[PDB]
Amino acid sequence: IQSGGPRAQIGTTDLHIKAEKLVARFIGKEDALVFSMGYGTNANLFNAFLDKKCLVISDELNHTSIRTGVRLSGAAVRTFKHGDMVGLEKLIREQIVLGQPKTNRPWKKILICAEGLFSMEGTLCNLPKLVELKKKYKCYLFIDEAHSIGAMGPTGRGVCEIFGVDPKDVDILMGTFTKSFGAAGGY
Amino acid sequence: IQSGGPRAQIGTTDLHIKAEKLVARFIGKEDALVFSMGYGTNANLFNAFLDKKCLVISDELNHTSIRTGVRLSGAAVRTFKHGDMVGLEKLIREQIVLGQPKTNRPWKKILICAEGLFSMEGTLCNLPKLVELKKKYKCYLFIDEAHSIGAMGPTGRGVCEIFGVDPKDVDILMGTFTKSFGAAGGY
Repeated sequence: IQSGGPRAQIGTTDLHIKAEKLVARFIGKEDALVFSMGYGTNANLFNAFLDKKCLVISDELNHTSIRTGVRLSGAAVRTFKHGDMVGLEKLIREQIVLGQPKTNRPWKKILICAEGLFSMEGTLCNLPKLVELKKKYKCYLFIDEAHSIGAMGPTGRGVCEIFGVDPKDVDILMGTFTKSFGAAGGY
Repeated sequence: IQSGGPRAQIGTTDLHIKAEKLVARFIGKEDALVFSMGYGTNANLFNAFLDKKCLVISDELNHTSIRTGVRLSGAAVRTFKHGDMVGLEKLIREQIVLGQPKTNRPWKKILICAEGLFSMEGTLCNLPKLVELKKKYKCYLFIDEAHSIGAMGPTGRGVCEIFGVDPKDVDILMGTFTKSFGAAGGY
């Protein structure tokens, strides 16, 4: 029942490796990591791969852990109305034109954050249109499938399964094992 | 009395080489070229080494050939009042901050044009302050010594001789042999 220490020091066993491989095969991607807490995953991801010269466009109904993780990095944040795509496209165009505040230099990077299924409304995310917009304007995509994975789709694969979207157009996928798997952790 | 053709085809003799070496040694620089007309020199230089994403700050009393050469390239142009240095520094700072028009991207290059001696006023150019500003803000300098070379300085070397400025802080020097040498051409 006991672990040694962090993963990078002594904490890795073969069970972790098997779990990572099996998750990566299940989702449809090439590789994956597993953590011991979902809140921590969201809180410490954007810190690692973002900065204060990049912009984040997040939905207005996103979970608290995404907001904490984005806040701890430094990037500029703008929000768009829930389930409104013309506004999203308008905002993308305007923010590309304007540039960084106080300098108007080009944005170094733009990331769009969303959720598979918003669990206070019961609605979905317009994944096809999000993929179209990200391919047209060269943005990036991040999807949080906490309530979607395991419980939706013909075979239980999530929103990519639902919309027939190829799980390769989405740059980063994350989820948790807490909801529909009867366990703890994240990936 | 006849020449073959252009310099790049058959037109070069050893006399041209001797003249170029002797001019370069006289001025104090490392190399030089000689042309058959001064107006043409000014008209066809900036075309070669500039573009439409660069800015030029020229004095308001500059000769017509400089204006034609700058016009034929495409670069943005701004002028400052004659013999006013606080205005020049203010303009430099403002134009660095603002950036390109309609895009506000950084200026790719900034060039400052001036004349050794303005031959309608009889005044000089504040060369020390120009060198200070170009070294402080990382601009470039271009000096047109048509009336200065040969006729001013303790030994006839121009405005660099007059102000004791080292003829290395000035990126490009040009002049003519028409005024004080009793000949035709430019360098």
